[PDB]
Amino acid sequence: QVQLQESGGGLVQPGGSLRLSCAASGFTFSNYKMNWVRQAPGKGLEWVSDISQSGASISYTGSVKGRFTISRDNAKNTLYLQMNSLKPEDTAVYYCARCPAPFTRDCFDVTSTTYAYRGQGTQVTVSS
Amino acid sequence: SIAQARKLVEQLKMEANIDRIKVSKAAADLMAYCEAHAKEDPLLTPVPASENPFR
Amino acid sequence: HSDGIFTDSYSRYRKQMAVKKYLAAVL
Amino acid sequence: ECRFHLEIQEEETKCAELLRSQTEKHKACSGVWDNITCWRPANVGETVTVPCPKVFSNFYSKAGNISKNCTSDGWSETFPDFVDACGYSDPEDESKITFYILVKAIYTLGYSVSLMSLATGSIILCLFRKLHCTRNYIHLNLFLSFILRAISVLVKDDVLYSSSGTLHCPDQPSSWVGCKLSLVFLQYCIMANFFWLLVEGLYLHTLLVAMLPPRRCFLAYLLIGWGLPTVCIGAWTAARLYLEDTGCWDTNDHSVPWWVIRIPILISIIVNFVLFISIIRILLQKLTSQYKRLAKSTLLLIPLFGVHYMVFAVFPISISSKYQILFELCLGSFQGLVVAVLYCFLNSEVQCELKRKWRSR
Amino acid sequence: TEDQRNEEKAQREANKKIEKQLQKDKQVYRATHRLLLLGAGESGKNTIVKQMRITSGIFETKFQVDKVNFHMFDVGAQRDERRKWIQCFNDVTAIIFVVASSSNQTNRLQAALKLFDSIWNNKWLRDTSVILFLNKQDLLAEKVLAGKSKIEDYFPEFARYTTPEDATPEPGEDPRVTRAKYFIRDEFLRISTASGDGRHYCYPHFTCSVDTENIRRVFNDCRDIIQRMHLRQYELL
Amino acid sequence: ELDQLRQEAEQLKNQIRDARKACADATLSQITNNIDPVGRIQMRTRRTLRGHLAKIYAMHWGTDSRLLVSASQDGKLIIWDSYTTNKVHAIPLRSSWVMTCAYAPSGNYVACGGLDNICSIYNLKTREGNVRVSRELAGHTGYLSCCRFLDDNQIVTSSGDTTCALWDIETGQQTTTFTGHTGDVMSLSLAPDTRLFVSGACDASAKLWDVREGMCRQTFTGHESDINAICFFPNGNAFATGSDDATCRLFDLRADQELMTYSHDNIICGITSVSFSKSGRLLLAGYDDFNCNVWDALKADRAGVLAGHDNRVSCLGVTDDGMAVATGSWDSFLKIWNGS
Repeated sequence: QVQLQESGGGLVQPGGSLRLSCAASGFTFSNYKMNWVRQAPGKGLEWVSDISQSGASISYTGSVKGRFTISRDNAKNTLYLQMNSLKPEDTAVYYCARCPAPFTRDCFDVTSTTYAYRGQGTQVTVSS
Repeated sequence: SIAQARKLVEQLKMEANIDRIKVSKAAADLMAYCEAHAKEDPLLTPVPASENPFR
Repeated sequence: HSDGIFTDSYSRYRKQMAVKKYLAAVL
Repeated sequence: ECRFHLEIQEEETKCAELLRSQTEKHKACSGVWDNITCWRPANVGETVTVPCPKVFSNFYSKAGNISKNCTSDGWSETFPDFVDACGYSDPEDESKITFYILVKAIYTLGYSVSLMSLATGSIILCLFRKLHCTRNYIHLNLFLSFILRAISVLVKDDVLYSSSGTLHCPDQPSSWVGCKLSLVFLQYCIMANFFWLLVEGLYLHTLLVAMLPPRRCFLAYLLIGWGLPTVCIGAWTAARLYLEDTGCWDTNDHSVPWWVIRIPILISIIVNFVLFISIIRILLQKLTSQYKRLAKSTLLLIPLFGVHYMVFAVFPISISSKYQILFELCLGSFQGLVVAVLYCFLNSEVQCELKRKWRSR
Repeated sequence: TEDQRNEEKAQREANKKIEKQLQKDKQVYRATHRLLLLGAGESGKNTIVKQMRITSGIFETKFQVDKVNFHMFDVGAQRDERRKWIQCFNDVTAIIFVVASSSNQTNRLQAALKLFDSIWNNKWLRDTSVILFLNKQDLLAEKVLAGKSKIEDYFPEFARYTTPEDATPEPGEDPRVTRAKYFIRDEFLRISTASGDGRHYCYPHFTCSVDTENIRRVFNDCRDIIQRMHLRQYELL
Repeated sequence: ELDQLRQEAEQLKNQIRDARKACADATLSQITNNIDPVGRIQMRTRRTLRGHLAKIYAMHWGTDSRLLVSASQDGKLIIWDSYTTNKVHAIPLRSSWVMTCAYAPSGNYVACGGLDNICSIYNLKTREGNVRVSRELAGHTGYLSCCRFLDDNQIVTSSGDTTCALWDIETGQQTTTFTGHTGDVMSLSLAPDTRLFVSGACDASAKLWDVREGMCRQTFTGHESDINAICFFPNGNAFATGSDDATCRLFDLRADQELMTYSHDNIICGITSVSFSKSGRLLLAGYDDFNCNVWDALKADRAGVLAGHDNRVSCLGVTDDGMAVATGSWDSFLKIWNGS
């Protein structure tokens, strides 16, 4: 059974650093590209960043790049998201999402309402 | 929501209350069916061309 | 075309050789 | 063989044999067979001046005549020398023969190898059912036109310039009709090849310009490929049967039969060059919005259209026609091989199909 | 064999009739271009198709330009799970991808960029060309001249961007407007040209969703696609 | 409220998987060591059916193992005669984007459906002499991916709206609706007794339904990507399924657990169609690397390859008597294959 469990999150002060971890099971980690998406309160699902099979190719959404970093550990089958220097507009539920099929580069569906290969998510809040 | 979660929970409870059969018995059943109908399988043992309708 | 040009030229040359041999024989 | 001179010499010998058969009154200078003329007996005190024989008309550097004085004892000697009056005057011609032979070898090889390619190329487009598109049908017809051209050239060379026989060359007309049909086959094959080179460019231009091609286009192409030469060839035959039935139709003397076959070929060459320019314009427009790709595509498209014939079609005939022969006949005898290599062997689709067939077995 | 000759003859005649009708259908089929209209609900896709015209899971539009038939299909009552039914459109002449140049709910331009990246790199759509409609140009015009927007922040590399030399601005246009336009166009072309390989091509256009030139843009781009396909069959490209 | 409910659903799942682990003590591969391999399976193309313009996307054999229907994306539903290669019918479809074929077991009707979300039922007996749309079942909100006749009067359909539905052609109404999947439902297979059917979905799960009462009985989760094809074993106690993770799997209903995985290291392409031989010893799987291949269901090693297609194999079907295998492909060609 394919499942993705997200850990971390919580409430942190603006400008602080917080770490998100993603433990995967039920599929081969290496041959799947994966990514981080998020849902703001009252908004829709939006794509944050993605990392390829080997971790060589990385991309971020514009409002994030320069702040967050991602890395995958195929030995531990775990995805990471480092969120240093947070901003008040980063409060959202973060979902670790998986690519639909292996050995692909298009990787259509991530930010859908009822996507299957997606985790439950962790709430990240920044306030003072 | 609550409705979807409770539907999933009751479906899982239905899944729990089902009978149990050993996988060895299932494997034996599959093997027995395969060996019983082996001679009636044209793809396993090709039929002579006299009664092959795709000659 | 070039095939016709070559054929015509070669036929004329062969006739030249034949007539030259004949004229050498008679004279 | 080109032994019509022997036949006409025998005719002119029977001229003297028959016209002097009667014997009614012996003259001072009785008719004899000498100086290759039908001498007529003449009485005392007459001078017989006759033109040099028309049989050697092509062989004269001057319009001269031979004069003889008639005497009671007979004709003593010809005052003007034949070599001096109407001689060959060709001292350097003895070394041209090798050149002809050399050329006759080279293009022969060309046609040979071209044949050995085109034929097998044809079966690759015939055996495999995936390759049954209109473009490959046009390519197949072009290959067949090349094959016919090579076969006709080889047959003409065998008929006219052979050495296997004794070269007796009988006067019976069946051989003459045979070699005339050989030359007609040559002309038809050459013109059909030119028209299929035209049809290739016509189809490519229609694909690139018409956003939807006509449904019954290929049929029309077939006519242009094969029906159009026939009519022209027929016209040529009529001319050869009316204006100059001189001998075997391997020599062009009268201008009308030469132009009858020269005009359609020149028109096809010009139109193909225009279509080539248009296609290169379209390709440049697409490549601009690299120049090595454009050059490679132009060089790849040159053999399929036969645009090298444009080099000598517009150039005036002032280089003794030896350079035109050496370029066109010799080099372009390999055009069939080049076309087969480019559009049947290095074609990616047919190569992948051949790989699939090879791995299947 | 007396009772089976007649039925075999009847089958042969029926097959001949079917083959004649199928030849007619093939002639009809090969003369029309199928287009897939794709986009979001907040773009000008519906307005564009309504101008072109002037429950069901698929919507159909027939329009004829220069005696050439065009058969454009719009996605109807379908979910946002395009994984499986996108493969039905791998043999169309083009996918007209309409994107609203305005980045509000969220960064919808980023979602459109991700969708274009997915379409471009799909193994079944790798031979299908995309006609890109950078729709809603008037919103760009009256949004970047309003003083503040969400493009300089949501795309940090826009600050260090200069207008391309080959740009062709419309007369009487602020340089900021054309800078933003060509920045978005280059954002799409960055991922378009990264994996093209000559199999398929992208045709960006600045559209406004209300004009008579969009149908002509589609016609010209389809002509270019067909010509490039023909030139590829001859290994001239 | 939701946190505790999720935390107890997860321990229900843990109990289920513990029961599965208790069931699994002997593997099917180990118990099949005593049997002999089937050897190399050589199959040859006997017929090639031409006539479709665009890609063939679905296909279905008739009960007489002679006639077969096939759907093409150009909008054609062609009924062939496989013995003589003659075309029996050439039904033109209202919507070109067809994705499924069904052939009524009695042979009187043929079904189709696709991106129009409509299941069209065509009468083939033609009391007036022409094939006409007998019915148009509407009510799905996704797209029709599969449909199979229970009989002349009933049909079960699979939709992209994450739902299956059992209809009544006489009244044209959804007699019952099967829900519970998460992703698109891509295929369905009817049990031989027509009392249960399995469906594979885009959530990487297969699901078994009882037709007459209408609720899920068992859920099978062994695949890691979306399921494209599913088929029952001949005796109805097991079923095979293929997915985009380049693996086929066999599940047993009574054991309620995956039994065997058919995969190779050199295959990285998805599996589009799955079928079983007459005895169930051979499992034929169509791949989108342009060719089919034949596994043996008991040894999990490839026994043959069906390589004749120039594009991806979309559909695959074995006759009721097991004499021939039809393969359809995106190259618009239909091929009949038989043993030597």
